Amino acid sequence: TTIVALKYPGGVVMAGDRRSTQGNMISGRDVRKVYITDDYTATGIAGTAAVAVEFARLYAVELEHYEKLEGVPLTFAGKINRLAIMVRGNLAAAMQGLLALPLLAGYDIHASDPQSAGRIVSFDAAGGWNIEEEGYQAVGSGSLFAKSSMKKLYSQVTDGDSGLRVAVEALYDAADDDSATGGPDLVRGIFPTAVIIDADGAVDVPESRIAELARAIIESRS
Amino acid sequence: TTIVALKYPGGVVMAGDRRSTQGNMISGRDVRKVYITDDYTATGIAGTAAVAVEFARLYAVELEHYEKLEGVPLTFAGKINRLAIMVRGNLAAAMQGLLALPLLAGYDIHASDPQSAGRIVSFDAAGGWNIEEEGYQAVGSGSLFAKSSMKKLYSQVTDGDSGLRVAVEALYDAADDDSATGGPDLVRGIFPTAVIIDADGAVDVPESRIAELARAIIESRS
Amino acid sequence: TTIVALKYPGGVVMAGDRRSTQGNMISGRDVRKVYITDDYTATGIAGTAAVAVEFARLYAVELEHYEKLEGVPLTFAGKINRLAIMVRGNLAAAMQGLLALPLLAGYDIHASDPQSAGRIVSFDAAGGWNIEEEGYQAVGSGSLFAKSSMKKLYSQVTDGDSGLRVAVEALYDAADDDSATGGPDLVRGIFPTAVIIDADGAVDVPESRIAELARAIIESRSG
Amino acid sequence: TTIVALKYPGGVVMAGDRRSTQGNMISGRDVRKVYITDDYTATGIAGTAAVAVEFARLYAVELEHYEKLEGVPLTFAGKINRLAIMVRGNLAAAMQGLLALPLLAGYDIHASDPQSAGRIVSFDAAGGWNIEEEGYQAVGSGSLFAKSSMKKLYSQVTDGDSGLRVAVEALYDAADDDSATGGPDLVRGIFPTAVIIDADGAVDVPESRIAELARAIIESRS
Amino acid sequence: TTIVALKYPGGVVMAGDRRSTQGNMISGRDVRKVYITDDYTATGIAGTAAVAVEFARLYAVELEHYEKLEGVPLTFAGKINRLAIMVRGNLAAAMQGLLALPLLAGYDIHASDPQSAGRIVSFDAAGGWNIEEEGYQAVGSGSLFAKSSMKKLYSQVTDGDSGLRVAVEALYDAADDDSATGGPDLVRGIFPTAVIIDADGAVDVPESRIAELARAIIESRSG
Amino acid sequence: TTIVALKYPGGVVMAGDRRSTQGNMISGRDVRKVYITDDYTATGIAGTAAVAVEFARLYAVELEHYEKLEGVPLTFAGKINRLAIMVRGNLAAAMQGLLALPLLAGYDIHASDPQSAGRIVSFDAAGGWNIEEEGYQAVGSGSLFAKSSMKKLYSQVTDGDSGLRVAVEALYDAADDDSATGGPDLVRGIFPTAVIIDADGAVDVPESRIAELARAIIESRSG
Amino acid sequence: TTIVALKYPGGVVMAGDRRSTQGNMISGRDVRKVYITDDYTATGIAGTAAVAVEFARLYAVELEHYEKLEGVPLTFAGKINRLAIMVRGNLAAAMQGLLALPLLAGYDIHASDPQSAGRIVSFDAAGGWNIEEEGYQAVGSGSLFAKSSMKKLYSQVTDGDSGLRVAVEALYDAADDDSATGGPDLVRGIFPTAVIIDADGAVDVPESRIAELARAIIESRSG
Ligand SMILES: Cc1cc(C(=O)N[C@@H](CC(=O)N2CCC[C@@H]2c2ccccc2)C(=O)N[C@@H](C)C(=O)NCc2ccc(F)cc2F)no1
Ligand SMILES: Cc1cc(C(=O)N[C@@H](CC(=O)N2CCC[C@@H]2c2ccccc2)C(=O)N[C@@H](C)C(=O)NCc2ccc(F)cc2F)no1
Ligand SMILES: Cc1cc(C(=O)N[C@@H](CC(=O)N2CCC[C@@H]2c2ccccc2)C(=O)N[C@@H](C)C(=O)NCc2ccc(F)cc2F)no1
Ligand SMILES: Cc1cc(C(=O)N[C@@H](CC(=O)N2CCC[C@@H]2c2ccccc2)C(=O)N[C@@H](C)C(=O)NCc2ccc(F)cc2F)no1
Ligand SMILES: Cc1cc(C(=O)N[C@@H](CC(=O)N2CCC[C@@H]2c2ccccc2)C(=O)N[C@@H](C)C(=O)NCc2ccc(F)cc2F)no1
Ligand SMILES: Cc1cc(C(=O)N[C@@H](CC(=O)N2CCC[C@@H]2c2ccccc2)C(=O)N[C@@H](C)C(=O)NCc2ccc(F)cc2F)no1
Ligand SMILES: Cc1cc(C(=O)N[C@@H](CC(=O)N2CCC[C@@H]2c2ccccc2)C(=O)N[C@@H](C)C(=O)NCc2ccc(F)cc2F)no1
Repeated sequence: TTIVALKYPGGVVMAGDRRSTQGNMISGRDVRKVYITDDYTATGIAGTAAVAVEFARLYAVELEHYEKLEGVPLTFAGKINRLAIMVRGNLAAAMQGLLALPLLAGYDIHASDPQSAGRIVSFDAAGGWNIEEEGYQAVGSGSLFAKSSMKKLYSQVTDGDSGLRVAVEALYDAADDDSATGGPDLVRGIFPTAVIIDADGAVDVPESRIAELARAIIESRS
Repeated sequence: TTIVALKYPGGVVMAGDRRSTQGNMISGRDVRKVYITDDYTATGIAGTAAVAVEFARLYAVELEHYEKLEGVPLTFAGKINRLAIMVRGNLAAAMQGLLALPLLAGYDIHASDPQSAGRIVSFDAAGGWNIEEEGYQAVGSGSLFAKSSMKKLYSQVTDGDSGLRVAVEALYDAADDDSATGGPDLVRGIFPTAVIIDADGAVDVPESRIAELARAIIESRS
Repeated sequence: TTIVALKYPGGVVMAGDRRSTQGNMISGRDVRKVYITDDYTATGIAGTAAVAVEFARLYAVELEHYEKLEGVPLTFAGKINRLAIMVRGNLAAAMQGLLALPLLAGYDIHASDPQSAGRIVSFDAAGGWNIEEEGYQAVGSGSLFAKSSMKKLYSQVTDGDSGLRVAVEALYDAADDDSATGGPDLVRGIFPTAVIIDADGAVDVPESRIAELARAIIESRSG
Repeated sequence: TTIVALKYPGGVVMAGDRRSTQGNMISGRDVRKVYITDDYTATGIAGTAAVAVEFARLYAVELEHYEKLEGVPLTFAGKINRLAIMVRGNLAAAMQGLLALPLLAGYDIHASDPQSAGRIVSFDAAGGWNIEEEGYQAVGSGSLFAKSSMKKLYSQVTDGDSGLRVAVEALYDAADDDSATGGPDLVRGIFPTAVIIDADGAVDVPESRIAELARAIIESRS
Repeated sequence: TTIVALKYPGGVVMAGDRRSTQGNMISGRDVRKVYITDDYTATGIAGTAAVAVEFARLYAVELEHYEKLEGVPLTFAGKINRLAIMVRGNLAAAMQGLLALPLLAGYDIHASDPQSAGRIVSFDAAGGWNIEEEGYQAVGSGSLFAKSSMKKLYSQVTDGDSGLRVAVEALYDAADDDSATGGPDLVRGIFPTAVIIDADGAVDVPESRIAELARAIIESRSG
Repeated sequence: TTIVALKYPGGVVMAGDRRSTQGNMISGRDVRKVYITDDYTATGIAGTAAVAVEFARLYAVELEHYEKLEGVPLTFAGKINRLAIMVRGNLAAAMQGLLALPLLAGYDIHASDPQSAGRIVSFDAAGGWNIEEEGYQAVGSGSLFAKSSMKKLYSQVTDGDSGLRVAVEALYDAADDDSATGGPDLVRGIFPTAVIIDADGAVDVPESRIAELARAIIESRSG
Repeated sequence: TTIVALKYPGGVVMAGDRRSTQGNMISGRDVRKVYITDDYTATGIAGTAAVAVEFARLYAVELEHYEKLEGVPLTFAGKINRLAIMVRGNLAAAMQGLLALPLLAGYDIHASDPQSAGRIVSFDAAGGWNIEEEGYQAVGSGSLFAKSSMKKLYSQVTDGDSGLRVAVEALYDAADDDSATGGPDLVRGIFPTAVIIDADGAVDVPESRIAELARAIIESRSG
């Protein structure tokens, strides 16, 4: 797997590949790893599939639960803390092979500067969290290739569309070097998934635009 | 890795993919896994790369050594036996992680019926060898996918071209279901390799013909 | 074992072999591995016989339990989640050898398009689930053979007859390459079991129809 | 450690960092890890220092040895083979923690096309060897970062000088993300070492040029 | 990691590096390891990032919890005891790999001599605690280089400014000899953090001040 | 560590070194290992620092807790038994490396002959206690050097001053032959600590007196 | 153990402590760990005493053997290589607990200018070797403290005499922080041993000069 998240002026973007493996064997081609966990938050998990899906579902439920009980959504800090506590809860099973690392991306409606209200948070198997203050981050077996690619491409990010394009390119490179990360499949028409978040909330990026960006990248490297 | 071999009327064809992994990481994209070990025999190996290459080189040198010392090539049974012995000798190292299994294709100039003078021989880690009588065979992490593909496609083989087609398509299904087997790279222009052997000997199938076949398959499945 | 399931226009079909082994020894020849778990869903399980039987029985009981307590049947998603939870619960035992993997085929009466209301769902030992969007799937020791077979035959599936044919042939290829999957036994008259599900519910396939299909496949492979 | 090597029109360049560690403790600041192993080849090793130095010294002795015994140097293929044999010979010790991997950069005086006479060969612990066709390569605890950096920077290589700059930058990104690879030390004035090889032979790149390049990179990233 | 702390006439200073690692890979560049845990104390922690952050957070919360429950803050000895107990509770996890050792700096308002009211306390994995009576201490993978450095520099501490400088130079030596401690980053403008505590309380040292001291130290080492 | 305790006419003296180590590394130069546990008893502990300090503190709290609850202090036998029970209760952790052995010195106000009212009780890891009838005892890694020294020097004890001297010399020999026991540090003016108990209770011995005794021993061995 | 060596303008100096241990027990007070292995080189070994002494003896014999056989002494690089090969050869015993690590200090009579002909080479258990270009190095249980001490004191090295002072003070700091390295023993009159090498060869430093320096260092730390 590879999940990528990067900040652009006024919002944030997260993308994920579609591949699922059992050792060397390909067990899935269209798995959706990026979830809209609330109006201003998207979560993307890598690792054991059962644990990842459970993480996304339970997490979303917990946030909305607090929102309905208290009539107000948690602060972003509280969201980070809840996610980390959940990851720490699974540490023993993670030692037994059921490991799942999430990557958090959101838009903080209470931050001071609305242009820099975008947020990207990494986690580790111990439940330690770190807010990324350098614009992008990745997680999964291709996360280093995606981070080194974004390190070079990030200067092209000036708005939503350029940020989305750099995210899809970083997923392209991750898949280029990591056999556990699926690239674009032109035969079947399956492309990475994406969520973008700004002042109006978190929305699913349409498949078509991601496909145009992918084909452009492909034709550019030929 | 996936290596395939199949018999067509009056000849045999062997083809292999180009991928090399270190776990999940792609360590090579243009590897050659099918070596012409002599004028009438080709060998394709799956497993530890350092071991497979040594297998091919040493095997070729042994067959030619016998030829030059005794003025005549080994009978096909002799070639089989020497390869089996070489594999058996590597069993200890193979248990300690350095495993490599070969597949042998050949054209027996001493067969009665030149129509079925093709030969396909498969091997196991303990030196066991079996002459395949059902037409085709495969070795490597994708070999089950490729064999089950050739089970459905083999009835279409009536000559070298259809055999090459079924071979490339079998490698395609392999890459499709196994991340350790590489599919055709249309961006970089890299395709599987193929050796074809008939009465005029063993010869390397040129890249452009395999590329044509691969593009046909890709266009058909869209 | 091999269980296969596949979608066809307006329905789903699932079939399973009849073999039971203790290592190399054959301990059963007529096992029923595919169960009608409710009016619109079948479950086929591969693994330790005892755990597979218990799974099917407890699962059917659970769905009907909810239905009677609440007056309405669970959504298909609910059914998935429930089977996955039950598999997750058995993980510790699975680590010690009491392993069972199910496969779920069903018709969703609440789907928008009635012709694509078929559903195929696969699971792993950790309770992960995936809704299969390529129309066919399989589980058990023969599942790779059966899947690579259906990968070539699936273009022939245009109705329930064709889908049943493809499914029986996939079980045949599985039995052909995997010794823990039993092929048709013409001497004893024992053939794989199968269920078909569509808008009118889920029905067992009479043994004689599977017999006809098995004889067709055999004679085809013969000449 | 990180060792990089890339091809440019008419030659090859190799560069390595200067860091030696004992776990977390920095035990070395000016280690030379890239050696001119003969008039047309340089080797750079990562891993256990004792083994690395042993490899460089002994390998050089073996090449020159053959040359004096036989009046002519080994073919590049022979050099590759000898280095792979050495590495395989160290495999048991490597299994016991005495691991060391070489990277080979050469210029083949017997190549047909003088522009594409550059050679880069990577190795694994089993003695497997692979000639790199895609232009660059690296080895060591930072090789992944350096390779992903060169993936984006390689299109700037048009002569020896731009290739050297790209190499030094790749080492810079390695040091950036990998604590076992040392960056430029402006306080002590210690910089990566580099060897450059073309038709006129292999020569050490003078430290001053690497200092200039490193400072250009540093200023650029400020 | 390297956390240092030292006493000067009238107060105490504590400073920490910014690096985060996962084996050899650098995973963090701006990590805050030194926290103001109450108006007159600062805890810095080395070890597993998760455990460290939870230690600082829970410790601060506990101190304020006592303060608000009983109307008065804990005695410094009480604070030491609470932190020691927290460290001891984590011992099993620590042996399992989730190790975290704190270092505690403080200014005791209830001490006899305000000029010597500064306090430095070090801890071990079993929860043992020692009040340092030689003026400086350090925790982490570069703590020994830091302490040996402060042994030679400490006679230059006569006030808060000299103390801050010596602390930053000790972290400099630590990063100089420890790949796991991060030295000043002049390209990104990231420097160690520091807290200073006197009778007016505990304040964060502004980044610009640490940057000035770092630049001065680096110029010194260059010439 | 080395703690020593010896009886003199009408009282008892206990003294301990000041060193703390982690393997070979010195982690403490001024550690106090001899605690006044009540007006008529001092305890000195060897082993893991955190356990030693916890023992001393908890034991004092227990003795005073009883004294306040029942209006009267425990008899000396009672104090022995509580210390022994505390030690036994730690035997599992001691098995896993949290090992700490105390050494008790006291003055039994209820004894008939005030000349022999001094008491010295040694313990082992399983809770065993033994009242020492021969007048001196020691505990720790230097304990054998200290006991063999006092075997030769004890006949010179006729009052508190000679007893104190012999205790300091015992510790001096211990430090001389045991690296985990700290000799006197004349560069820093740190010397072993001593508690003395007679009918007027237990008091800390001023550092000055121990210092003069130490210097007298050092010169007496310089020539 | 702690061995130090540093370059001074015109030569090199090596100094070694005198302690021997068996666990915490001090087994030796007068060990000589720094050997004149030939006219221009000294070797100081840390580790198992039998292995270290064997190393010094056999290495000296080997050098002189070559010298008498070929009429000319080995190049300094050759000396390095022979020592490294010896260490590498003992690696297996070293892993069974018979570990010994040498430090080599020499004067290369073939260097261009004689003011920088000093050489300091360190080694590891695998036979790796490194010519130190920063002026100083130490090996042993106290080498970290000694190195971080010389890091600060090395600017004071301007000739052989100041070199010896800094070497002895590095050893003093090592003994201050490491119980396995022995400090100066003023009662018994035992001090570290030292060799100095210049163009006139290698010479043992007379005990009286080492004692002078030691007393100066002590009377400086104390006041
Ligand atoms: C224990 C244990 C582990 C596994 C295992 O490896 N299970 C695989 C998954 C798998 O084979 N099956 C088959 C049936 C359903 C389940 C699936 C669920 C969802 C999607 C695709 C498949 C896995 O977890 N593989 C890992 C390596 C993986 O590919 N993870 C990708 C992933 C990331 C995030 C996410 F939300 C979902 C994902 F699948 N099985 O038992
Ligand atoms: C022990 C040990 C094993 C390995 C290891 O995993 N070594 C990898 C190979 C690898 O990373 N490198 C990098 C430098 C050279 C070597 C390479 C050689 C030839 C071609 C491409 C690369 C492997 O053996 N991977 C296996 C799983 C593989 O991919 N094998 C494919 C293969 C089959 C036949 C053949 F002839 C060549 C092949 F690469 N390393 O140490
Ligand atoms: C522990 C342990 C496991 C076993 C074991 O391997 N027990 C065998 C089964 C077996 O020998 N006997 C004999 C009498 C009853 C029992 C049976 C039950 C039901 C049906 C046919 C037989 C098994 O579990 N074999 C596995 C490998 C198998 O063949 N499983 C096929 C299967 C799948 C699903 C299902 F519902 C029923 C099945 F038999 N014994 O102890
Ligand atoms: C067994 C065993 C292993 C080690 C060990 O970790 N030994 C370290 C090296 C080390 O501490 N010392 C100190 C004295 C000489 C030796 C050194 C050699 C050469 C240069 C600088 C120092 C190592 O090998 N570390 C590895 C991880 C390393 O840093 N490798 C970088 C490197 C690559 C190629 C090369 F030629 C030289 C190198 F140092 N020691 O015993
Ligand atoms: C089990 C297990 C261990 C680890 C692990 O090694 N986790 C690393 C930390 C890490 O890679 N990540 C990535 C995202 C979150 C987490 C992070 C949190 C906060 C700040 C920066 C990062 C660690 O713990 N490394 C240790 C060795 C370390 O670097 N410790 C320095 C440190 C000290 C105090 C402190 F408060 C925070 C620190 F990072 N993960 O699972
Ligand atoms: C598990 C585990 C063990 C240790 C460990 O060995 N911890 C050391 C002590 C140590 O390094 N530190 C560092 C700061 C706090 C703590 C300290 C506490 C109190 C006084 C001085 C230091 C120890 O216990 N060493 C033992 C071998 C020792 O020297 N014990 C002497 C001693 C006896 C009685 C007593 F009351 C205090 C003592 F220090 N740590 O985690
Ligand atoms: C196995 C095994 C190990 C040991 C062991 O611990 N052997 C001790 C040495 C020891 O107790 N004795 C007593 C009589 C002779 C022998 C001695 C030799 C020479 C000088 C002084 C004593 C050691 O090796 N201790 C180590 C930890 C040590 O202290 N090493 C310091 C040292 C370095 C270099 C050198 F040349 C001599 C030294 F003593 N014995 O068997």
